[PDB]
Amino acid sequence: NYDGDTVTFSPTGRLFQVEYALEAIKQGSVTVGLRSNTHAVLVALKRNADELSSYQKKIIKCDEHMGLSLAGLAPDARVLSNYLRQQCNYSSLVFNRKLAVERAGHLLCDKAQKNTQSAGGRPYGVGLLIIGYDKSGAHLLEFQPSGNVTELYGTAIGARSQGAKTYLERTLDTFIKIDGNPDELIKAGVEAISQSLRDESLTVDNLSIAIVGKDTPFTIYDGEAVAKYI
Amino acid sequence: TIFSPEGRLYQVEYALESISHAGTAIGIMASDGIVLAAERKVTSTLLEQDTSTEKLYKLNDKIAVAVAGLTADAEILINTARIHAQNYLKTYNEDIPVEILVRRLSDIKQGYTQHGGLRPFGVSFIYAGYDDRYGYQLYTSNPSGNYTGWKAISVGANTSAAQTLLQMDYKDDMKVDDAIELALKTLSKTTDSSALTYDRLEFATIRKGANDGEVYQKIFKPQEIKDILVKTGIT
Amino acid sequence: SDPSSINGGIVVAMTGKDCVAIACDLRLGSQSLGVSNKFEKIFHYGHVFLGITGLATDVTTLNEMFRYKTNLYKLKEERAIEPETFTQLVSSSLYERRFGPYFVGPVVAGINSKSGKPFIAGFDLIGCIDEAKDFIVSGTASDQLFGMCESLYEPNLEPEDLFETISQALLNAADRDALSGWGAVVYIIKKDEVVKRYLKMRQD
Amino acid sequence: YSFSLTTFSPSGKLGQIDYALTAVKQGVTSLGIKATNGVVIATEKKSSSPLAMSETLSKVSLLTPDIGAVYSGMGPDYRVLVDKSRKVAHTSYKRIYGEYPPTKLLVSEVAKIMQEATQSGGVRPFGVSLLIAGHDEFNGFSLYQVDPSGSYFPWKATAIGKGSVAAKTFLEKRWNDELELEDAIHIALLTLKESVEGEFNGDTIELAIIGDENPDLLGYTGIPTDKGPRFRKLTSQEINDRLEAL
Amino acid sequence: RALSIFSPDGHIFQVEYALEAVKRGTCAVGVKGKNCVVLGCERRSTLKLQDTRITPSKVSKIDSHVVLSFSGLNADSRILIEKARVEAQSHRLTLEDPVTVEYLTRYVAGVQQRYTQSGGVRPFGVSTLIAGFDPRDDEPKLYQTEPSGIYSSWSAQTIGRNSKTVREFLEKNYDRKEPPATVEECVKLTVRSLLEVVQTGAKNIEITVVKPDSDIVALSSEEINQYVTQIEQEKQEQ
Amino acid sequence: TTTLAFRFQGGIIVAVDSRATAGNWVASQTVKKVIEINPFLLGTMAGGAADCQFWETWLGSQCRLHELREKERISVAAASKILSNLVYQYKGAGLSMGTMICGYTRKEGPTIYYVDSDGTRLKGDIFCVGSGQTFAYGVLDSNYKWDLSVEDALYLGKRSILAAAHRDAYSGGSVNLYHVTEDGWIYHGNHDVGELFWKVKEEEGSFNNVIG
Amino acid sequence: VSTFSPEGRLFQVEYSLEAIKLGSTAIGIATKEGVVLGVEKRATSPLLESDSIEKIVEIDRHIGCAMSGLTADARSMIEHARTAAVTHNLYYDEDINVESLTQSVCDLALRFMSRPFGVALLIAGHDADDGYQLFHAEPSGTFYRYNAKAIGSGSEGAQAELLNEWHSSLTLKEAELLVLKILKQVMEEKLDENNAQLSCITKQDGFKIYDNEKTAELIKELKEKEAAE
Amino acid sequence: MDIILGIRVQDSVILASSKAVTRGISVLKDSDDKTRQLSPHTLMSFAGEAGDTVQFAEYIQANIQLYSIREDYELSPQAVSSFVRQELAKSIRSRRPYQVNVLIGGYDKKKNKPELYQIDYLGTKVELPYGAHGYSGFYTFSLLDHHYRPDMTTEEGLDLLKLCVQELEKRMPMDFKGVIVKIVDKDGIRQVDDFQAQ
Ligand SMILES: Cc1ccc(CNC(=O)[C@H](CCc2ccccc2)NC(=O)[C@H](CC(=O)NCC(C)(C)C)NC(=O)c2cc(C)on2)cc1
Ligand SMILES: [Mg+2]
Ligand SMILES: [Mg+2]
Ligand SMILES: [Mg+2]
Repeated sequence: NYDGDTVTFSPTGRLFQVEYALEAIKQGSVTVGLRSNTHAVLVALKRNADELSSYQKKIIKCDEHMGLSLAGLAPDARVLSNYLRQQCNYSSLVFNRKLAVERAGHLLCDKAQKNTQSAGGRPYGVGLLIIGYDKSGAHLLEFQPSGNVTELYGTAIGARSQGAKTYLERTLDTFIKIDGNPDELIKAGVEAISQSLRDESLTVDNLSIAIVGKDTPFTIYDGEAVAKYI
Repeated sequence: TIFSPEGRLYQVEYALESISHAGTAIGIMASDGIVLAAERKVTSTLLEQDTSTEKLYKLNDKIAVAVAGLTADAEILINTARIHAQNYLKTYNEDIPVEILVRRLSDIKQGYTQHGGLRPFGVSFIYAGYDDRYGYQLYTSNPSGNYTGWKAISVGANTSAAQTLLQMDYKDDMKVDDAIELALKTLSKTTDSSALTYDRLEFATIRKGANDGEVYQKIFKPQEIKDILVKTGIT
Repeated sequence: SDPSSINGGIVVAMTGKDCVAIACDLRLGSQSLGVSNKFEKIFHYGHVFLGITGLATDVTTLNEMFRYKTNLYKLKEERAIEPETFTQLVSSSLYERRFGPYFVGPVVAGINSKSGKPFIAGFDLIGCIDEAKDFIVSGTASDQLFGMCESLYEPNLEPEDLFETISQALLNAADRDALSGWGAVVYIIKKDEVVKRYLKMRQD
Repeated sequence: YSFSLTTFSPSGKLGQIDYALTAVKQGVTSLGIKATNGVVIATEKKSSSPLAMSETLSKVSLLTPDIGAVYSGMGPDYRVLVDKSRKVAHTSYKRIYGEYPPTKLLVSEVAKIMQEATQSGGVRPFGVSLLIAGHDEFNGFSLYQVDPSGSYFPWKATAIGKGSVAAKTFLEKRWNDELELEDAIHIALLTLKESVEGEFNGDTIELAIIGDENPDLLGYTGIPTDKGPRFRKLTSQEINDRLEAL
Repeated sequence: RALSIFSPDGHIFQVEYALEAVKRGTCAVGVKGKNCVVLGCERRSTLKLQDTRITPSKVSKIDSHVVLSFSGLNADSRILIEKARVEAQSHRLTLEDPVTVEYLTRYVAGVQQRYTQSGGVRPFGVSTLIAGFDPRDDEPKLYQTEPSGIYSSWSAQTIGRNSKTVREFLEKNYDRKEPPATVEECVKLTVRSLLEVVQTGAKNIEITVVKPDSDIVALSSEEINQYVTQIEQEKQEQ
Repeated sequence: TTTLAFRFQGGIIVAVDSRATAGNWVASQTVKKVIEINPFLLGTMAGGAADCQFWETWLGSQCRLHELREKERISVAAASKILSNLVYQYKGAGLSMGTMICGYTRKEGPTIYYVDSDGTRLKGDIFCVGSGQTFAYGVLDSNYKWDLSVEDALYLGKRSILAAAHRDAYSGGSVNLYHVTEDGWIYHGNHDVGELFWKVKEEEGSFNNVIG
Repeated sequence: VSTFSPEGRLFQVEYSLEAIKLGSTAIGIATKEGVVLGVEKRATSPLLESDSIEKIVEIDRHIGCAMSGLTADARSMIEHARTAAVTHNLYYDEDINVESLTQSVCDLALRFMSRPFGVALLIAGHDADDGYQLFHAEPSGTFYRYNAKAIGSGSEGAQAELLNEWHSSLTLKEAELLVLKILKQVMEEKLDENNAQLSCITKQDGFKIYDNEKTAELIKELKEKEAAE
Repeated sequence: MDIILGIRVQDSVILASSKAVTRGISVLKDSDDKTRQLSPHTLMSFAGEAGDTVQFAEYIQANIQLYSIREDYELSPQAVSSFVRQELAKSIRSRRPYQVNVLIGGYDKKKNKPELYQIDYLGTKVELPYGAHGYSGFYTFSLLDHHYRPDMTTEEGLDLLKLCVQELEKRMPMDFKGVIVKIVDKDGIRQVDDFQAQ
């Protein structure tokens, strides 16, 4: 009887509408993030509705030094990454200052929070992995629609995320040291994403990759350009 | 303001229901005029019938209404009707045609039917008026925003009874005095009360005076009702 | 370019013994051009009379407005508005447009149906009340009208005498004004009846 | 909450207005009697404790110098209506016509405020009934009752609240169209004795008249066309004087 | 506050129930001839002692060349008719041409559609037949709108109570190959079809003829009564 | 600027000069003062370059939108009135334009509307607009016949623009010619006044006011 | 209206999709020679004039779309799409990218007006950067690109038949026949030129709705090709 | 100034309006109709500021046509004129007033009498046997003061206008390119095309 709206606590102090929004993530195709000290990588397995369909785009560029991957409601990733584009843009125009990744984190948390507290609205239903290279190096972030954000060396979200999160949890000391070596960080990313596959062997359409770093602007790789990583 | 599975408007139906308990009002359209008569529900010896008005209201010099339903809801709508008349007169330098004023009021009611989440007005009106396009006119409107025109009609309590009687005794070539009579007889047989006295009645006529060329609105004084009771043999 | 002087016109009102009088010219011009010689500037709402000089569009608009308000007033109060009260209504309706006024000079005249006491009043364009017991003047020949009235007037004139005094005041004031004249109408007002008279005057 | 909290039931009743009337029913009794040269409104000052100060509560309120009001039902609801009523007597009337409104029209405006609470979104009807007594030059003396629905009606005499039924009855026996004001006061004092339980003196009884003009309550002399307020609250001492001659 | 929402089966119940009010509404029909369109409407029976001089008949003029009839809530129809009349004048004012019948239909359909997805409003309890002729054109036009906002053109069509029945009649009686080439045999088919549901009445059936170039005439009780007689004869001749 | 449009037997002739000025500075000699709205619709520009260019480019957009909505090309009457109504909203704000909307539709035949930023909208057979207008009217009015051959009507328009280019300081550059028929508009070339003047002088034997 | 189920789907969005399943079929096929859109008219009666059934509409010269579901809901989307394509041309002197146009319509879709749209759209077009394209736009605000797709009451069956028949070298003429074929299979009625409507968009000629006479010829050619085995 | 003239004879109202439209140094059109039919028995002529003129007239026209259809009834000339007055009187005090003067000529079928109304941009309304706007009135008012009679025929009224126009062609500085003349009587509104030669 307590899951009507977000403006309502349960007797045990839970917010069910938020918990249910969190659930939409677990239906999202798996995505992985990880970083050394000189780069950060996103690997996102894209999901297809049919064999005739696109494996829908899961990586959105936010600035020349920042970007994200989504798992859950794509429309919600679009609302939030758009807000992130504006916020990164504002930082440039007004202050001539590239936006700190942490600062992006706090901003997303706050945007998500409002939606957990007012009647008529609804929590966002998408989890996001955020990578960037700023004035303090490489950064990876995990956003939950509850408004919780965490900074990590690596992680995964979406269906069966636990596999890759386990692989990375052990490979920690191996990848954190892939400084100055780009291709070997993407490898480690791809090697992590497969520990959560089951469906198949990841193909040339299955895969989406994004890298940002010391002298590398945020770029998305799709298809022919990712073939050398399978 | 929602539909039932059958295609009916809950709050409207229930409002008509409210009205069906209100004192009766009758409109009769003659050849040379119009009668309005209405019965005051709930009375007492102490209720001041002299300086009183609760069912018959002047809208204009050429238009009056009879009210069945919530008195206070009615005053709201009477007041905006009075203003619409005046806007029309200011705009055009001509008194508002009866239909137009009636359409406007019905439209306001229909509004509460279709939007805003507010309860409909619990009111039905009989409109008596004269204009130079259609002469004498009798109209009726209810909470559904619907309006129709009549030779004779009744609203409020006991409309089935009263309706039957009017249908039985009305004729096209009637005269106003006969209509006054018909109005009183009809209320006389549908009253929920002992017998029809003067203090339980409101009465009004709209007649095109034989000496002039202009229309006169008369709202009968207490003594004038009392008198018109004796003549027709209800003493 | 002064809106008070585009169209032209005059109104005067006087009290007599158990009577009042209010008179006006009929000209409607645009500057030098006489345009209409049937433009009456006196109106009535029941037994209350209102004369209005100044910009002709505002004269029309004001009459329509006061017809409107006194209609509604009669419906709610179930009696005709009295002169003392209409005066206050005029005043406040004018002051409401304090920073974009109607360019008019209204005059009120009537007898109080309860007291029988005769009553006149005037206003400036923002509703300041001039309450004189003797006479009130308005229009483009106001100076002339003031001259005529102060000279001609006496208290307690019979309706038939008051008619002469007010007509002579108007006619002679008019004849020294370029923008007034072209006709004139006089209302003699008693508790019981009202006589309206059209004056013969110079058509230049 | 922008929807009406008072809706029609299938029987055609308006629930919240009925329940408001029930609240009025539990209220302390109040009455008005119209004389030929006056109107009197009266009620009981139910002290919640003997430590409370009776005088500090207006149950009978001046609305304009010729119009008074008394109530039954919820005191706080009444208190805001008096305020809104005084203000509307100015904004809708004195600021337009330079005289105070006539009784029926002020009553009309109050009725309007109450009707609106019957229909606007997010609100409940007022839980009061008012008796409004007044005078104006053209209608003379009058007395009106206003109910939670916004309905109003004129009475020669009436009573509302707790012991209304019996009091309406007692008044019906005692009222004639030739009563002098002092007689109406006396009758009012009798009717009130029946409904009251404990003490019955000038400090438990509030009474006001709408009578003649009181020049000495005006505040100033000079303008003879102004004669002063017709409304007058009777003093505790003045009530006791009329009680001893019961 | 969202009143028109989806249900699990993918149905908007308020829109659905609005259709029920149309079903409950008195019947209306239109058929389109070779050079005309005819509109016909039955008359109610809650009471009779009415004044017909002043009471609004069922066919409304929108512009001089376009007419609208409806089944459903009478009060809801006034509102759609007003907006249609305002649009008709507005189209003349900005395009220097009167509305095509299709355009005026699309407009009204749009309005009804809009009320199916706005907070705090209920859909229109109305379906319309909209008939007339495009400016400077002789090809006849007939269109139907419904509370959902769907619209389309019809060789012939009926709406309201017992439209189910009368659509059966027209489906076998209207020959697309041969539209009633006369105004007369067009009124004939329109009367036959209403007769199946009306249960005999001259004060029951009303008819309106619309021809090209703003030629629109209502018939009289007697004029219709002539068709009533010749149809009940040719059926009793068999 | 000089722009003209006239109606005749063979449809509509539309001609414009190509000069833009700021004060006495000649800003350009190669400016396009005709907008091709759709294959059957033309707009001409005079007054503020920005105002015309912006609002008539926009006019084309609103015209395209009509095609999609009504499945039918917009009438000259209706296109002209969109511009006219827009411009009227802005009255007093200082927009400066004088334009002609020219085209053919089946129901209207060849039609010309004159629209200016005062909000004036006129249907007519002959208009000249701009600072050179009177110089064009002079030549055009005294040679205009309804029965002009297509070939003679093109020359008349051309020559009328030449006339204004010559006498009006704020006209010049080149002439751009259009012919509008049942089938839509046809471009009849760009003609530099630099060359056109001398040719016409020699061939026609006019411009005797001119040195050698 | 903006409530989550415990499964983390939006009630109103899921029910919206059920409404779409009740609609007339719409099929689109994307080739290298064009993109074909076909629809099932589904007249509720023989008196209804079938040519007044507009379920394939032009958005711009290079972009068409078919709909399925509560089709009245699509007027404001089509309007928004047209305005967006025209506006883009006004601001940029070029044709809008097909994906951008779809994204803009999906943006409109997100804007929870009391309820979601009860209609899905197939958006087909061409542009220089990404060639011929087909898109499915749901009332969720999500959109998907497809080589081939079917929506409405016959979709589950049709999608399977499209899985079989589609290959990356289908000629336009082949693809047209395939649309007719799969429509013939899933329609309640017998497919003819009055209850089915074909359309295509080619780079060279833009979006064209096929007239009944041209569709009839393709129906005839289809019948003859199948009566060989 | 453009010439708008109006005269009401015994059984009709006649409107005459100049055909020239002049911007700056050029006469752009010599055949303009400065009139809109408001209803089959009511006509309005107008002159004033360039854009305002037609926008106002068409706006009044659309409003009157709408009323007709809503009520299936033609408003009286008196009623139409009060509507126009109020509209002008509103605009006079707005941010940008319409600078338009009008004559309203109509035949009141209920009274069987022709009516001529003169109204300026301020909303100054007056009913008159003959009227004019702008400089015109300066010549024609005195002409008509002399030659006008209440019981003239329509044919007499047209000869009176010829006189009015002639005076204006003699003494006015601007070439207004002749007038368009229109009659409003019991049978509606027709245009007298024979005015360039009579
Ligand atoms: C496309 C096209 C070009 C030119 C023309 C003809 N107009 C003109 O030539 C007018 C004449 C002056 C005028 C200005 C404002 C209002 C009235 C008159 N000139 C103009 O508008 C010129 C145009 C210009 O210089 N454009 C630059 C190039 C496009 C050539 C690179 N602008 C200005 O005068 C101007 C000045 C300021 C300040 O803001 N605009 C018509 C159409
Ligand atoms: Mg002065
Ligand atoms: Mg003088
Ligand atoms: Mg003189």
